[PDB]
Amino acid sequence: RQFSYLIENMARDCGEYAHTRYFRGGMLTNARLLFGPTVRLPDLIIFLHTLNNIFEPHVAVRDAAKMNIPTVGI
Amino acid sequence: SNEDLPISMENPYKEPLKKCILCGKHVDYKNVQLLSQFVSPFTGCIYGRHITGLCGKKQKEITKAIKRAQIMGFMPVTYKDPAYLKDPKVCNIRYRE
Amino acid sequence: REVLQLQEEVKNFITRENLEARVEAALDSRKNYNWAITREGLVVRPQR
Amino acid sequence: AKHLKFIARTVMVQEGNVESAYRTLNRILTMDGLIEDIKHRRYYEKPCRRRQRESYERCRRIYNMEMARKINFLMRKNRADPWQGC
Amino acid sequence: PRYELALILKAMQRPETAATLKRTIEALMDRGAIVRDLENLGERALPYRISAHSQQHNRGGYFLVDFYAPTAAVESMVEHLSRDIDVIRGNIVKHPLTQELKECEGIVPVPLAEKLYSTKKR
Amino acid sequence: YHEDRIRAKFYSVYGSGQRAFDLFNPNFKSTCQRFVEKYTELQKLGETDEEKLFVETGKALLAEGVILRRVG
Amino acid sequence: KNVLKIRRRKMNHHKYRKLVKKT
Amino acid sequence: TKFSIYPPIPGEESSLRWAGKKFEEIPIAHIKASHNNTQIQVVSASNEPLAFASCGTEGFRNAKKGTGIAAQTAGIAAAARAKQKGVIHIRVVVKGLGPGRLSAMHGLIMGGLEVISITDNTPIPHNGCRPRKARKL
Amino acid sequence: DPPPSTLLKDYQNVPGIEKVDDVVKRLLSLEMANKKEMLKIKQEQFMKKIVANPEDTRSLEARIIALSVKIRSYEEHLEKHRKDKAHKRYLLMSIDQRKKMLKNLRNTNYDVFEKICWGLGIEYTFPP
RNA sequence: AAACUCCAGUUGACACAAAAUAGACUACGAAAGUGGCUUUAACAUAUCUGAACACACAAUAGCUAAGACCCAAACUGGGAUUAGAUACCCCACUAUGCUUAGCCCUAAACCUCAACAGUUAAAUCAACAAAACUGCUCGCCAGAACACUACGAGCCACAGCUUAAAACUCAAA
Ligand SMILES: CN[C@@H]1[C@H](O[C@H]2[C@H](O[C@H]3[C@H](O)[C@@H](O)[C@H](NC(=N)N)[C@@H](O)[C@@H]3NC(=N)N)O[C@@H](C)[C@]2(O)C=O)O[C@@H](CO)[C@H](O)[C@H]1O
Ligand code: FES
Ligand SMILES: [K+]
Ligand SMILES: [Mg+2]
Ligand SMILES: [Mg+2]
Ligand SMILES: [Mg+2]
Ligand SMILES: [Mg+2]
Ligand SMILES: [Mg+2]
Ligand SMILES: [Mg+2]
Ligand SMILES: [Mg+2]
Ligand SMILES: [Mg+2]
Ligand SMILES: [Mg+2]
Ligand SMILES: [Mg+2]
Ligand SMILES: [Mg+2]
Ligand SMILES: [Mg+2]
Ligand SMILES: [Mg+2]
Ligand SMILES: [Mg+2]
Ligand SMILES: [Mg+2]
Ligand SMILES: [Mg+2]
Repeated sequence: RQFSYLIENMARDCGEYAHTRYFRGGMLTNARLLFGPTVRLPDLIIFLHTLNNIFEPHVAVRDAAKMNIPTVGI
Repeated sequence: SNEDLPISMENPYKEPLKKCILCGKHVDYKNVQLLSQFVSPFTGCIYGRHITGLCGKKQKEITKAIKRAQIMGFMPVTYKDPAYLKDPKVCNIRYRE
Repeated sequence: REVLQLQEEVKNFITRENLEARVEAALDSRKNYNWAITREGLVVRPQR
Repeated sequence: AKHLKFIARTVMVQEGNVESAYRTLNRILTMDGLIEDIKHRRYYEKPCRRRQRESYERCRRIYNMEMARKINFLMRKNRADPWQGC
Repeated sequence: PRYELALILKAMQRPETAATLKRTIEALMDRGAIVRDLENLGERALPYRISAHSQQHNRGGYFLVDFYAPTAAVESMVEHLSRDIDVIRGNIVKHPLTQELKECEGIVPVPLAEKLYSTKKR
Repeated sequence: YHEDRIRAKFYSVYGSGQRAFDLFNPNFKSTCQRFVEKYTELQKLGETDEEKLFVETGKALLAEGVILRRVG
Repeated sequence: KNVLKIRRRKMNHHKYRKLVKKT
Repeated sequence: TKFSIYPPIPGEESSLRWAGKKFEEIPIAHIKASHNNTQIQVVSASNEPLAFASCGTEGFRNAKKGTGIAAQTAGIAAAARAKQKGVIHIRVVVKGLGPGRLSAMHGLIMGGLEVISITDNTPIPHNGCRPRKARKL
Repeated sequence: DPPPSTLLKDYQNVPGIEKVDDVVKRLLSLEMANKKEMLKIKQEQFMKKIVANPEDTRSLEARIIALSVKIRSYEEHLEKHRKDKAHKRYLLMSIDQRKKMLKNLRNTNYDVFEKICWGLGIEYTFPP
């Protein structure tokens, strides 16, 4: 949360997207229902923080591998 | 190669291991003034190592010495000799408050 | 070295000849084995 | 019996405040363990039952000490949210 | 071996106290002892009332007798102290100065036990 | 490192002094580090014993104006 | 765990000891 | 000076007096707090019986004796027989963890007696005799 | 049984102990010692009598001598403490460990086997 | 309620019984087991493994004999509850528990996890519990029940222990 503001601004500055909020189950593995059938998922996910707030791996790390999305992580 | 690489060494900043108050001293059964420092003043019960702060080896020397001094006619059992009530308190126990 | 030290001590040992004299000396002096300890680890000898 | 009377388990009363003396006396007997010992000695506790109770009391202490040690370690983080809004 | 006789005598006068000490030290020599010293711890009040030889005592004299004797002299000397009417209580123990104390380096910290339960999501 | 032995002894004898660290400043030299530099410099001279080398290093800092108050 | 296999031996043994006392 | 909770040892001379009497001279109130009764006996320093009272002697029966109201009544009745003999200050020696352990002490205060000390002399063995078996009720 | 006047194993070697007081020689004897100081002298006597090199104590010959002195120690303890089952098991196991030593020594060096059996008075017996 | 009423309380004298606290310790011993004090003796083995039966041990209960006796306490007796109460609750008392000398030889004798040596990598592993394996050896086990049975043999055991089947029966346990 400390860096949530900074990351969101950079994404807008570089014409890219961000998700620093609570990850609702299904963003990636169920995008068709949530967004629509013709939705286009990310081609690259950059993890600035791979852990969540209870010191466990972010769910998107595992969900991005299921959707064959390459991940970059610190 | 490089000379800035670290070297295999034991921790020099390590602090010496802590010692109990009775470390290096001889615990005799005739020193009732020292044995009364580890017993309750009202019941005469022997205190534990969480109160006395002694080590396992010295806590058993006080216990063995108290039991021997009690049955020999050197130390009371049901109470603490009033003479040793104004001695330095080393045990972590507060009754009144 | 232990034998040499013991050889000196044996002289002081009580004997039948000096038994009566030693008893009187014991009845005049006193030995105190009592000493307390503080929280710092210091021995507090009794002021007697 | 063979010991001197009015030394053991004796508490003096200050300014006629007997209640405080009895509360003080009862706190000395509980901290030393006499109270519960007198209650467990009314009926014979078989060795097997006494060994089952000592284990339960030792495992509860261990758990309660660690549970308390974590509560005192995490009480620093009970302050207000510094990133309110993120 | 080297023993220590914690002797608690009956509260008497000097002439009778010295007669008992000598009578007690001669019993050790008769059993093969090599008496080394005779310390006086002074006359004090007993921690509890001691009943010996049809007498209730409240005071007594404390005397230590350091000596050397064979192992078989302890059982013979413990039976001699039970018949003496001026000896309240007397115990023979191995001298504490013949027991070297191993040097200590300090308290060794103990880390909490690990790997007591399997790392499975119960 | 080899200078950790020298630091451990400086802190015990003298401890962290009044001067406070400035971790932000990358090129910040503490009083203890200054002691280590002199100690190392005097080793290059050839002295092979710590006790004399340690005592001789302190005197130089005192001459340079450094304050080295012992735990006393 | 249950003691359903111990209870069968419990009655078997009780019925056998009660028959030896009768005969 | 200050105030200590430890009883004044007889030998060493002190200045604590009650009506001109030393701690040793004060009479003693022996309370036996049982589970079904509470007996009270006041004695002097020279072991001379002055007063005796109990829940049974006050007209209580069976399960009324193991209450705090019966113990208080027996304390008032023992504090009225000893107050006629010149008793004001007493040393309480309670024996037992019964209901009338503290209630009898209040009844003694409601009879004109002033308590200077509270002694506990509950019999605790260092294992001796074996108690009765636990019950299933 | 070594006389009670015998000096201890350690002290006898020290020089200058021949000319001292009679009281110092009585405190360094076996009379003022325990039973384990007399067993250390019995073992010393057997080694000189039997083994070629006494200094070596890790040899099979020495171990048999050291264990036979313990066996005798237990027989003296069990003649007074008949109901001591603990020391009755230490004796029977020690007699079985010595038989395993005599078998391995009889299979390697029969010359020493006769020497030890004669010195210690052991009548070797074959198992059933 | 019954019981006791030479009863209860204080004080004092007074054990062949049992061993608060310490012990939040985690030790000794083959296990069983062992926690008041002192003293004596004393705790096998310089490869491992190795027995229902050989050899020696083995909680409690129990037998035989002679002693002790505070308390507890199967049986029994009394009181009460209950539809009944050969139980649970109350009281009392005995065998027994103790000692000595012999016997008996059992246990949920279960840390249900054999002994020795070794590893933490790989396929981590049905589940649960106390993570998963390797090497070597001894012992044991092959549906349930009949069956801690019957017979035989052996044993100071004579209502006993150990070893230990089958037939009828079911299609599950
Ligand atoms: C899958 N079959 C289950 C099984 O049925 C079994 C059941 O078998 C029963 C035998 O006839 C009877 O003699 C038998 N009775 C005996 N005294 N031995 C029963 O124990 C047996 N039941 C059982 N093992 N669970 O009854 C038989 C007629 C059955 O249907 C044969 O297939 O057991 C039944 C419960 O008994 C279940 O309801 C069935 O679902
Ligand atoms: S710490 Fe060294 S003896 Fe207690
Ligand atoms: K178990
Ligand atoms: Mg059946
Ligand atoms: Mg005890
Ligand atoms: Mg083997
Ligand atoms: Mg076989
Ligand atoms: Mg068997
Ligand atoms: Mg048995
Ligand atoms: Mg029996
Ligand atoms: Mg009874
Ligand atoms: Mg009935
Ligand atoms: Mg009886
Ligand atoms: Mg068991
Ligand atoms: Mg095996
Ligand atoms: Mg089968
Ligand atoms: Mg059986
Ligand atoms: Mg059978
Ligand atoms: Mg048969």
